[PDB]
Amino acid sequence: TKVDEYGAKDYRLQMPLKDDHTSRPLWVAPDGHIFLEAFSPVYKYAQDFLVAIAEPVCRPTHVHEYKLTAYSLYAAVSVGLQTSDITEYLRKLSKTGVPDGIMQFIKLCTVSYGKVKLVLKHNRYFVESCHPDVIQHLLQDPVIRECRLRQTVSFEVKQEMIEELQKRCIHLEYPLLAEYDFRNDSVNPDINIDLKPTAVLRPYQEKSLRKMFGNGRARSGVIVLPCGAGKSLVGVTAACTVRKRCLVLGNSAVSVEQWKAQFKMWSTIDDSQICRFTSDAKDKPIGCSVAISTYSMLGHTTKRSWEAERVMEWLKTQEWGLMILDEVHTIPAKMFRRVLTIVQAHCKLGLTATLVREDDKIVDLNFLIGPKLYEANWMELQNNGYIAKVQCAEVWCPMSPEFYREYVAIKTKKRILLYTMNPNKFRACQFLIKFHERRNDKIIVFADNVFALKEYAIRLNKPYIYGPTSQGERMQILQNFKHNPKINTIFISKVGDTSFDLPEANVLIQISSHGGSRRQEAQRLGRVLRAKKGMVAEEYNAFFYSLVSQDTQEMAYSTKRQRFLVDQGYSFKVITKLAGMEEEDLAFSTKEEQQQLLQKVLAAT
Amino acid sequence: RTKRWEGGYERTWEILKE
Amino acid sequence: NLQEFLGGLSPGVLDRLYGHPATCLAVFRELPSLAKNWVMRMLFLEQPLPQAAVALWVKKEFSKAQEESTGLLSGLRIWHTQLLILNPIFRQNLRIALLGGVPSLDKYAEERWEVVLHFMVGSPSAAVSQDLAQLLSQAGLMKSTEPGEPPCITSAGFQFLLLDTPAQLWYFMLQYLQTAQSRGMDLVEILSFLFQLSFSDSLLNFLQHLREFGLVFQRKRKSRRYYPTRLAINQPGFIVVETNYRLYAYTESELQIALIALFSEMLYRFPNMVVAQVTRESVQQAIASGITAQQIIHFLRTRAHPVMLKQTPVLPPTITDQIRLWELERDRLRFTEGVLYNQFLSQVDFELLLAHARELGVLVFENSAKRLMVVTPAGHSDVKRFWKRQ
Amino acid sequence: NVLKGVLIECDPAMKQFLLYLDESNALGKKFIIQDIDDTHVFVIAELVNVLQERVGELMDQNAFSL
Repeated sequence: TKVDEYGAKDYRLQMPLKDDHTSRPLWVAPDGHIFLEAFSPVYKYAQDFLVAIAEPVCRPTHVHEYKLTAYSLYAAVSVGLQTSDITEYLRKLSKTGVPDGIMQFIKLCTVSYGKVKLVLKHNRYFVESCHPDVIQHLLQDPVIRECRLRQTVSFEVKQEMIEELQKRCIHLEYPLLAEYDFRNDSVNPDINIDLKPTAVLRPYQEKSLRKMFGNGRARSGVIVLPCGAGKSLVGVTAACTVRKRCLVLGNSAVSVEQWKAQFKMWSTIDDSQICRFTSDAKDKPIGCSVAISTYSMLGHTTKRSWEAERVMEWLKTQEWGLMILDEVHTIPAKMFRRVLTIVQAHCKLGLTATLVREDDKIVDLNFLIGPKLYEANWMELQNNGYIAKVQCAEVWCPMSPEFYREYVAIKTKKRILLYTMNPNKFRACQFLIKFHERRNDKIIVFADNVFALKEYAIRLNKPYIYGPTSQGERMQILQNFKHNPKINTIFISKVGDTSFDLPEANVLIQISSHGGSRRQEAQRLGRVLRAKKGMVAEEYNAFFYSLVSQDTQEMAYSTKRQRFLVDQGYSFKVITKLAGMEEEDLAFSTKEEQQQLLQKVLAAT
Repeated sequence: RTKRWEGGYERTWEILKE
Repeated sequence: NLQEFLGGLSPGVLDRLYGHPATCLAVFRELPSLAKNWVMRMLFLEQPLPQAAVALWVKKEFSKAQEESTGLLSGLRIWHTQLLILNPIFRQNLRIALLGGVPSLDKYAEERWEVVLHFMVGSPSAAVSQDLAQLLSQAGLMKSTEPGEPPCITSAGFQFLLLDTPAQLWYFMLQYLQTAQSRGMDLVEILSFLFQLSFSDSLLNFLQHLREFGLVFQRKRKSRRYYPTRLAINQPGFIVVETNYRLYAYTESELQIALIALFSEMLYRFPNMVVAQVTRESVQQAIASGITAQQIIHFLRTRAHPVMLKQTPVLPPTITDQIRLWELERDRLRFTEGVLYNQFLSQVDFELLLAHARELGVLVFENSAKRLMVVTPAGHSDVKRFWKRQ
Repeated sequence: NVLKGVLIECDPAMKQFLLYLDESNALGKKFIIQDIDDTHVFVIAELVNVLQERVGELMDQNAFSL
């Protein structure tokens, strides 16, 4: 609240300093921001405690940055950490005390939890509460009455208005409890699903699963893990532990196929007990319990086929012990979020690897599913070797004179097609691909503009893939990339970042970017995180190049796009010039070729 | 037959005392 | 350096400056490697010796040391060829110099220099001294232009501020001597005191200025005896740099926070720590003020916390490269005053004018294909006179 | 002939930006007296400060505000 002569806020008169400040490695700002030291001997204990009570926002190598909020404190209480149980240790760890503001915030957030519980039974959602005064003073506004369908006091609530009531309670200061007591539940018989000994659970996966199952009752929340970290394995383990009917929701055909494959591989459950509620192919969804389907199908708004209508009615009628949702970052979308209310589930677990978006709808996930239970430390995984170390780099390509002339001259938005296609970046990508091809490194080129992708691919006679590409040709190209030594590069379009199971690649070049999309950036980066059989963290075997054009909007987009990666800790090294480019022969070495490319770009319209 | 996760949170910091 | 300062002097001032008490020893210590040996050798000789002996008195290997030492001491004029006997006065003084004839102080020096730097920066609270203010203004690192308003800081001021304490103080004292000559204070008398430290009205004023700078402290209500501080004769870091352009500095003295804010955006200030961000805005603001990326990088490196010393390099390559690129972008467009030519009837005349401009140094850039060139306005008069002369 | 002013050297992209400026009369005048080379141009001395300000605005456009 107090501002120094500079931008930073003043806290000299706010909180004191502990005498043993050197011993205490923890800081506590009044706003809730906490700065932990990664060099302290008690760093591991401090990391565990701060991860338990707060969500990371920036975890560089030296000083980690966390911030705590109501959702994080509710998650702490869910895993069973009381207000004293957290605040006493926070004061002990803190080297400068705990401000009264944070003290009162923690007290209020902890006490305002568990008073209101939401439990669904016999397809009816009852808002139970041991304390009656909570309901007595919660029925002040008329929205609750119009919502409600027309000790331990409970009342039934309308299915459709659950989301509205929950978001209302979040700001009403009475969060709802979504804990599932699968251990004590006789209404829905347990499913015959077990985890085979073959599956191996990594320490971070076990920690995330523990945070989810803080107690005997499963907690509904979101667990963010890298795509290569085995989030599918974590979800399968969660379903197996729940031992009740599980509905997994993918985002595409590839996602549902991969989910079924993961289920069969890691769970002893028989093949016949798993169904694919997919329009392309179905396996009698009503027949078995464990189901894998898609947001599009479940939330489909237009006319429903007869068989799909029967399946949807069966799904609505039945109650699901677990609702797994992969790629939760798309949930807050209208149709996708409608699925949450369409289907009934005790706990809706969420898994993803890039929980970031521009529109401020990510905060809605906290109530749509639950608080962010776990968020894996990418740097720690890199050190442990679970994830391949990546030498993140941004190659700056000077824009050609003429191309810059038209780009600046035109105030329209042909620049997206223009700066994405310039001779300098073309030569840079050609030289980089040549260098990695002679180094036997697998290349996955990326480009949002299909026009630019096709031009580059024809000029380099490479197998570009894109949306309306035939499925058979797509599979053939992927198989050739994985097996045929003569080919070691594939030019994938935006379809690549959506969902796929691609072979591990040693390099990932990105000539063009869709925009300031942290989601796309992280999604494409996750492709090369696949750990090799015997690599090492310090070898930096994996490389990521994000080619950008100097003095163009692409620079702003790249800077706005690398925010999530830098927050994780990756250091994007800038490369102004590439050694050997002048000696190496590359296309567009004369003014004329650039001229024809510019003419084609202009005629593109 | 329950799993280790159902037991409870590890509470890794509880070991340290001052 | 002191070697430069002493080399930039005349023989008449040099021999006088070679005072008996200390100068012959202070200048001796300057002798890097070998000239010490030769000075000791021919300290006891009253007969000059041929130059060929000195030339051949060093082996073939490492002769460049011999030539450089001989040139340096010829510039110092310790001896004369006399045809290489040393100066009689220097010989006598050196023979007389060779068998012939605190914890609170360092803190005081630190505090005094810190308050001086606080005044140098726009600190509302600082020590007030009109003589110090005018001395800094005339030192070339500060300009007021309005006595009523406090003086501001010039471009050189920020560069001086970001320098390390040793070099900062040394340059400040160099400027002090240069301005002492201008104001009329005898240079030799004040200079000899500095040499004597490492072992009149003008003397009293000079000692007062040194005490204001914090190098000395009488401690006895300005008595004749003085106890020089450590800085008179001539530390761990505290900043931690992340990979996201974030600085965590364990700073309690406001001077360090001000120095960091000069080129970073401050976010939080804890009792024993402060958080800042190195953004384009702050870095380009510093560059426009006059700093260059080298000073910022050196400052962060010297004030580097022990935690980041283990990693090599200490400062992350991404941070260093980003700072350098930010400074470069500002000077992408290089401005240079000049005068253009047009309508060259014949290329022979243009080539002759180009040769003349190259000889005189007037030319700045030339274009043979377009038959044109650019000349600075200073050389514009010369080239115009040449054209008039035809 | 002899022409007064200043000479500015920059990368070809900035040179092309200056050419666009002079052609489109963004500053209202054809300040580019002549093009010394692909990376060098001549501009009137009086206009240089505002030209540099425009270049700074372009940098603001092409750089994100962290």
